[PDB]
Amino acid sequence: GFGNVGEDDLHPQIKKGAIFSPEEFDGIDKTDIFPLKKKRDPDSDHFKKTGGDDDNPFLY
Amino acid sequence: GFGNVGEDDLHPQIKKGAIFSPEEFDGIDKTDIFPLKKKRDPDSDHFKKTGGDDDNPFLY
Amino acid sequence: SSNTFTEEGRLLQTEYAIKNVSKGGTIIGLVCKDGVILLGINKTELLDEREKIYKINPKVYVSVSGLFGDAMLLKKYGQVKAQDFLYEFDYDCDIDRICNFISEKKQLFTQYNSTRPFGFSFIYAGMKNNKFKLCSTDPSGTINEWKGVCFGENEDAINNGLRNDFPDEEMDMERGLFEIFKILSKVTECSAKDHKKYEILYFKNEESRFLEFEEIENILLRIEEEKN
Amino acid sequence: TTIVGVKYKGGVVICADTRSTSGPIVADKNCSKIHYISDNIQACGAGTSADITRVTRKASKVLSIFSKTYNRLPRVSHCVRTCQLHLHPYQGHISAALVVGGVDDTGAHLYDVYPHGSSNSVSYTALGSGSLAAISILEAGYKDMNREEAMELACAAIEAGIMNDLYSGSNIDVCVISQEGREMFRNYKKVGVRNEVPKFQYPRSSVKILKEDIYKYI
Amino acid sequence: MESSVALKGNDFVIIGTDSSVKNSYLVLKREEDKFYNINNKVVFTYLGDQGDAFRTSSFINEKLVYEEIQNNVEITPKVTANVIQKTLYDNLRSHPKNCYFLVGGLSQDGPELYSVDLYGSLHENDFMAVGISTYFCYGVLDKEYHKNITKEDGIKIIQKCFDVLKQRCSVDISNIEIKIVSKEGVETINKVL
Amino acid sequence: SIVSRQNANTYSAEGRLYQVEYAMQAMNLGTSSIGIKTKDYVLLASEKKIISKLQNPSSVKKHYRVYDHIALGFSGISADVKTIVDKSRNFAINHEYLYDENCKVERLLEHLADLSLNFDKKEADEKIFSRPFGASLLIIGYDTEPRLFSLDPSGSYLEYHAKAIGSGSEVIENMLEQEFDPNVDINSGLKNILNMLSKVMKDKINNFNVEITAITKNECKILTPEEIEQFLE
Amino acid sequence: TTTLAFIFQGGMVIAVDSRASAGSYIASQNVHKVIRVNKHLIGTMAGGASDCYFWEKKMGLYAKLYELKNNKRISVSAASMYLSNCVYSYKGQGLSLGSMVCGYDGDKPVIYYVDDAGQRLSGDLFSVGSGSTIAYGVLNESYRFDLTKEEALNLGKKAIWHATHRDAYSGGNVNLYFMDKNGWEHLGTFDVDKF
Amino acid sequence: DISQHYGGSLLAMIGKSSVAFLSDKRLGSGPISVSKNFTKIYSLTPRLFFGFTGLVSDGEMLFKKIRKNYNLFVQDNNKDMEPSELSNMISYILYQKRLQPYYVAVIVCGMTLDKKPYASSMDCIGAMKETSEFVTSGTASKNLMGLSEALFYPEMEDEDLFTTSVQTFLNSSDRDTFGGMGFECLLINPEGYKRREFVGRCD
Amino acid sequence: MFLDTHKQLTLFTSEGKLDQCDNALKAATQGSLSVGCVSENGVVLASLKESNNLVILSEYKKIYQISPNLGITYSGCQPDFRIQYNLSLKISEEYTDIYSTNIPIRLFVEQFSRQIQEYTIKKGYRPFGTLLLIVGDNKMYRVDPSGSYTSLQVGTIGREYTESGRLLERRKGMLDDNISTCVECIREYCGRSVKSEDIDIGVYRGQEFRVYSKEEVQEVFDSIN
Amino acid sequence: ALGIFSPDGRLIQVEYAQQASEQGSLVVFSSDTNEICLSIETKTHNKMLIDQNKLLPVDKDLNIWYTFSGIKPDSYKVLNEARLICRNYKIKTGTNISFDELAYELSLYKQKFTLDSSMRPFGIRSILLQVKDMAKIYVLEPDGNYSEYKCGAVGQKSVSVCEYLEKCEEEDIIFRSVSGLGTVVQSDKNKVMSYVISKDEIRRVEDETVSQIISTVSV
Amino acid sequence: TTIMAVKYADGILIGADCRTSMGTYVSSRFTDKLTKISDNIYCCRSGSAADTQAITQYITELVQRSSFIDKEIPSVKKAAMAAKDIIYRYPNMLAGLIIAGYDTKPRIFNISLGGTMTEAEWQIGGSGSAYIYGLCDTTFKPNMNLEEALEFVKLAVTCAIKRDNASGGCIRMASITREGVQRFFYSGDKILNS
Repeated sequence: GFGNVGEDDLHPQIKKGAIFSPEEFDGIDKTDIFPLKKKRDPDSDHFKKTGGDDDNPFLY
Repeated sequence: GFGNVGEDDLHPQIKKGAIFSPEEFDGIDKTDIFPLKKKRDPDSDHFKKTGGDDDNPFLY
Repeated sequence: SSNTFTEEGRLLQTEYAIKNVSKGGTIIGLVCKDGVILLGINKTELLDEREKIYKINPKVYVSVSGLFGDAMLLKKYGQVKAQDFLYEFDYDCDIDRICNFISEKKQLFTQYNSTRPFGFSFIYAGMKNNKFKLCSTDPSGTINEWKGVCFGENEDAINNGLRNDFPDEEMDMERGLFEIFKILSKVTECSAKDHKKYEILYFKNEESRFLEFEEIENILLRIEEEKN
Repeated sequence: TTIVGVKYKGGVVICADTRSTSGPIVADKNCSKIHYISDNIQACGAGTSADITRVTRKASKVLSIFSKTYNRLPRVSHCVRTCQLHLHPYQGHISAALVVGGVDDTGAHLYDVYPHGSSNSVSYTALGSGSLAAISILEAGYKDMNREEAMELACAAIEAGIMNDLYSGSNIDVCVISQEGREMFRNYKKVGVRNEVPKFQYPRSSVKILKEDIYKYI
Repeated sequence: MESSVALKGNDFVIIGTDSSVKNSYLVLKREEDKFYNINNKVVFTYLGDQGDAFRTSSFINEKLVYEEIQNNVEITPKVTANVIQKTLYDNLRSHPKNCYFLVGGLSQDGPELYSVDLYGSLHENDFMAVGISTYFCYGVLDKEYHKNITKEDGIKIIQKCFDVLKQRCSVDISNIEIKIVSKEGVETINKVL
Repeated sequence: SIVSRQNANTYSAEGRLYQVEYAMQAMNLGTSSIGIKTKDYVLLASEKKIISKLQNPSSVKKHYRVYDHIALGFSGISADVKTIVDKSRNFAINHEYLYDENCKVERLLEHLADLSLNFDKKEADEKIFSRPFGASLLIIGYDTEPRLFSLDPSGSYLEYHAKAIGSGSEVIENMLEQEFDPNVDINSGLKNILNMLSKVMKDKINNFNVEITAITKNECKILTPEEIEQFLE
Repeated sequence: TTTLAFIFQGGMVIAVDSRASAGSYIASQNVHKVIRVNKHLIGTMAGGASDCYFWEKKMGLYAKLYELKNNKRISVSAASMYLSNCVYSYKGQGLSLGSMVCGYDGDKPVIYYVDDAGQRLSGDLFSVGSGSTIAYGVLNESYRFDLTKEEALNLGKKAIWHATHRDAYSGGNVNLYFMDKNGWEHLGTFDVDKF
Repeated sequence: DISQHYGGSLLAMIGKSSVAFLSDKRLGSGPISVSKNFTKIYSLTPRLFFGFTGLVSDGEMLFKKIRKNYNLFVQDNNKDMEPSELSNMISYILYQKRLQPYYVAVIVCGMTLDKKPYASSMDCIGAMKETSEFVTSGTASKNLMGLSEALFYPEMEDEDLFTTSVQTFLNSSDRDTFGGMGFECLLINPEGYKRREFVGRCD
Repeated sequence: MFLDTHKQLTLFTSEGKLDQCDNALKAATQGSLSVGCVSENGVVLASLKESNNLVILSEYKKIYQISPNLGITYSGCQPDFRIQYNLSLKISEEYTDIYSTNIPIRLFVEQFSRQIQEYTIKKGYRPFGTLLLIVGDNKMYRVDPSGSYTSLQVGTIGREYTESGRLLERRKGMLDDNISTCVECIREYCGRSVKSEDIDIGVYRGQEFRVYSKEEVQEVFDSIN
Repeated sequence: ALGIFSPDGRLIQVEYAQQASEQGSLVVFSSDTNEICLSIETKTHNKMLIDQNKLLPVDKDLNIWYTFSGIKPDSYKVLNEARLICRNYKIKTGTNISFDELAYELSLYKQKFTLDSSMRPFGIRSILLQVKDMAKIYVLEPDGNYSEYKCGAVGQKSVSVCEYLEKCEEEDIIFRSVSGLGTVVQSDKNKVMSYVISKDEIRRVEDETVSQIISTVSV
Repeated sequence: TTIMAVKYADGILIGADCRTSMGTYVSSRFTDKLTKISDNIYCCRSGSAADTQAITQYITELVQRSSFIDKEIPSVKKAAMAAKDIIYRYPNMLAGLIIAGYDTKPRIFNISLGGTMTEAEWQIGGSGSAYIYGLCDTTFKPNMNLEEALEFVKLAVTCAIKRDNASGGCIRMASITREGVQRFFYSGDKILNS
């Protein structure tokens, strides 16, 4: 809840600094393929399996 | 892979016994309501949501 | 025949490769007080590129005589192995290590039944224990250290001359090259002319430098002075 | 980072912005996002910058060997097939989406290639962040065109991406591949004009040197 | 976790490591020799997972001996350290060794002291403090170390660092092995703190 | 190579493989050795090939222990027998690993026979060489009975009550019809074997040019020069 | 399990507990936790019975093959190194194994503690198993290098008995061994109930 | 996390006929500064330099790999390597580990064979960008980039370039926790280079 | 015995020279005449291509491009040259992948020579029966089946290498004039009246190597007459 | 043919390798308890050629020394494999390799190429020698045979020196070896140098005493 | 996505929608989902765009290879079997195809998601097929003419386009017959504006 703000500034670590930092709320030049968050390629368009039984797979 | 067999036998624990137990393959008097593994009441038989976009919920 | 002993205990292919080496352009080496002379004789005339003497490390240079393709293959191999040594231990290897690389590969090729020996010989100029050294590798893979040596055309004559008429005197590298040219002229008068095909390296472990035609003719001025 | 490709009657127009970003920080103000594949094929890309260059370089190598060996102008379908066969085995871990366009014996073709190895012949597309802004212009303004109208529509499409996307750039690169050949327009437009500010200068005395070793190049 | 402190002065290098072998809850042994003397000019100590540490140390010692005898390689702290770095790096991304080293000795350029950490990172410095000593002993080393320390002063500084560890660190340390490498050879000192 | 493999595998118009026929000549070119098997002991006596007296007599030993209560004597090309001994030791170790017991000697003989002619194989651990081994072996051991086996380079083996191998093999064989009776004690039989060895061996028999291995239910004894002297005198 | 091995002036003492359990159920009470590989080399298995027994019998074959090759007894250092390498090849695969390879290299006793992590330590006193901590306490109080043979054996016999008295995963018979320059001798299979 | 374990940052500014290459001399072990004298800039020649930020072991092994390749190339060629060629080769070396990339960022600085300044940078997998003005790397890359964009102007003289780059690097390190305290500036020019070491904050 | 695939087909003779390599050189020297002429401002490469079959001379080429700056032509066995051309294209593309620049002629020739010399030591393999002229970077290299290479100012490979090099040697100079010279001499060397179809020309000038089209070759002939 | 029997029953190629191993400069050695002495024939009448030391250490800690006779290039390979065997054995087992085990493994390595169709047998007689607890000298034949030697000689004329050495009256090993080498060498054409291998120490014997010893046999 | 194949009198008729969704965004709205395997074999792809393209690129060359190896018109059965092995041998590849063609008789093969191959008289696939199973069941008629089947496909795909968000655009149709393949086009404006 309190966010452990300052743990790194409080302990020797044998990044929680004393002041809360922005966006607390990789080494590759990636950029994005679409403005949509995770989308990269067309959606998998097929009728998707639902129902049946997953916790009793072998009781056909 | 090896299963850590005998770790509790080999270390003081500061239940992997010496011989392999069949369990590797609660205190309440509980019986099964149906033979099915983990089902005990009628399935929720509505029309289930699929597709759309759960990655970008707010891009209505 | 391939790489197999004969009834006399001889590897015929290795001996024929050593014979082939004698057909190559003449190359000479000499250890002096302050460095090592590496000398090569090209059949053609070319100054835009050096063909008889090459570099392996800042510490090692090599002369070449024999099959040019095999010689360049193993030159590249030795350079790659020297760079691998530098990668491993973070410092350049001495003459002995390059000799060992090339000798190991050559011996492997004179021991494998389904391959032929490398038909070329190297002379390695370098240093070890702060003293200049001059090694050599035959097609057989044997490593020979020398005060002076010659391979290629007229190798027997120049080698016999080095053994017989050399002053046996520790001397500056300039005097060494002077004596080398004198013996070359003595055993063959073709060395008193046509020096545009010569490559001379004044190997010093850090300050190695090549000699140009003006230096060669300036040296020959001494022979002009003395012979008359 | 908006990319745009437009196909017209006898060629393709491939436009792109000149910005590269790493987080919320602009890394390259005038990056060139159009990669050479052949005299008659060009490829843009969105995603991992290293993957775009290397995937488009593999296509360039395979298409250069093909044209040098068989002495015929490479096909656009050959470029896309090479990219697909390379991207698919990696399951998209090589994150490269391309807009491959070119003109060959069969005419002008424009393809969208996605990181997982799928391709799609197209008439107009946009890629990267800002493609939605670009595709809106392409949807409204696209028709049967010549290179003049196609150039304007594609540049208007990129402009929309630049103006409305945070991660889209400042300049517009353009390349037209037609039956008459390829022509390039680097920094074709400069919509993202910067302000002119004086050059600040420190005093030489503002810095102190402790030790200085001087080395000579030879 | 396993602590080692080393410092170098003029024409001598001090390496001090705790001789106790221990795990989370138990001290298996209290006097273990964690040094390798490849040749009397170079001494390196291995730390971390004992199973990985001793195995890598043995491989490195035998490789250095082989390279010295066969290839006439010059064994110096830099060459030894580069071999450590290559051995650790090769396995880093396939079979990482959970061990780190501290190589010291004399070369033609004078005393050298190298630290090869868990990831194979090699760096030279005037004094080193690996393990927990990285968090406790660097202040003491900064306060006390100076270029012209004598060998006895170096031993005393090592003792002070390991005394800081004795007094403040929660983990128990009782024995330290100090091996001083100098032109006189290698001198071994055993102290119970 | 295919050509060399074919050269190994070529049959003669008489049948028997050419390489086996040549290994038959090879196995004869060695020093003599006698193996005697009786109801309670098996002996193996071999003449040492001391090329020069400067050669260390103890270092030219000719009997190899392949396992507990199995010993191997040989004649012919000595270089080959090193690989055979190593392979036999591996086989015995593997047999104990699988079954926790000392292998029947005939089991080792069958394993070696299987390996012998597999030289045409490309895989490395299920063949002896790329050719027949130029040695003839007298393998003795104790499993439940004193066992004497002879493995020849053709890959075949036979259990014997008595056999001699080496350059003096035929003479000792023609002598065995008279000088051998399985009913005598270990000491008398050992004296007989030593006499038979002396009757064909190059130089005068003594305790330093002779090596004796006697395997019994109680011990796999190898006699030292003192015991060989006690039996010679 | 609780195992114990240590060195004293007169020789070396080894003691184990001989219980084997599968969770709460005690599967066996007469398991032999000592592998005799030769008259001067034994190994005290601890941990996964099948794992330690297999590699110890695989190490016992390497010692046997080494003896045939060199006509000479294998050293403890090489025997334990062979065992250490075998388990190390399976490091990180969950293999659980801890053992002491005890023996004499001629006139010198040495105990090598080996475990599944590839560790290999030579020492004068080791205790391995769940009850090792209890054994360490009893030994620390009374263990001395100057013990007489009878004192050392009783210390090892008593130290294992205490560990069994207080640990759940041990308490079969107290198998006791004494290894000297002339070899080991099985000194008893004492039942902990009859002390 | 692994890059900021060792910390450190690089800055390369291009003037006219000169390029300034700056790095901090701190080696980290997390919060603790293990050494105050760790140079992250390597010199193949007086005209070819490059520094690494990220895992230090990766940087050192990449340096040895780059030196191997460069020495072989120089032996195989009649001419020295162009800094553009060196950067392209480094990018190729980085991308051969695409599935297990080095955790480093590379800046390559030097003088072209026609004696013009050159600088470039690339990410973990060789995404290389040639720069005409300046390029930064490491923990303080954000502060360095901002202050360089604020202060850099084209064609600055060698000494003005030195002072401006030094000021930017000092002020960017002062706002970076792992920014180091010891600093090194290689002032590179067609006649060679000058290794200048200066100091800033002492904490 | 049947053919031994493991046999070493290249060996030293008792005269201290490779037997099969000289036969490969003989095979290469029997090929169609092809010449190269270095100039003070460029390099000219020309190759006579015979039409003993119904070959489409417009489509059939004798000079090939390795890279934007390198060109190549051969005398000897056509299939061996095609394999060597595949190999050299691989070399050039690998260098361009690594360094991103066009491969310098010397490095290319060294790597190419090593890779073709590997066949003088490979078991069950004969050396390539092709002589190669490589033009680029204001240089010219002739590569021998042995894998030995030599830089040349004026070179020749093919059957007419006994006479063809004369005018090249004696009239080296301006590139354009040198093109006229080295295309004029070839008439005396071809077995029939040389049409522009029967000759193929490639010229390195400035930065890149370009193979003249049949129209350019026609123009080069018109320039003479 | 390689790895095959001849119609006579001979391994022809192995015997050719033996003969090649004979055609080499003669090495003569003689050992007594706690010491070994051996001498090498050298061809250094040619002064430009620098003699190469023919006694090379296999392991300095174990004090194992190596020398050979025959094809010199093969000597480098065999010595490298000997050093590798020592180092690999110490890595695998954590203990120093025993001299007999090293000899066995080196002879097995030599035998490897004798069983190979693709490879040519090593044409070198190699000598392993050690003085740590007692003097032991192993002579490894090119075919893989090996056995300890009290004293002997290897090379072109090994038979004559072996006959001279056999059952001799003298017991001074320096005299033994030096005189044995002196019986055949062409003095001033091929000269003699000798070393004394002692307990973890090595020394050259100097040429004057060698000359005054061989004066008795080469005159 | 809505794809369907119906076998009518002496022919095969396949219909599909054009929309290529990406989350809520239509990545493209002119995608051709009727992938030609050969001049007489067409397949409708459903599943991963990359994987289904990979399969159809491969079986495209397999049907030709076997077609010329035995000198016969490419076989729909061999194309379907060839697809089934790849879809089965490689579970990581999420692919399901309707392969319909005309070698000697019209035939429809449905390779389900896990490699389950079934011959069918009519088949539907894609996300939008879920909403027209009742419509196709009640409205299908054996041995339709071209006009009847064209209306049947037109009605079914239209009602899938309305309800399914991943299905949209014009209805691409292709009728494979013994005399060849001819494409059709039901413009989306007629569908949407209706």
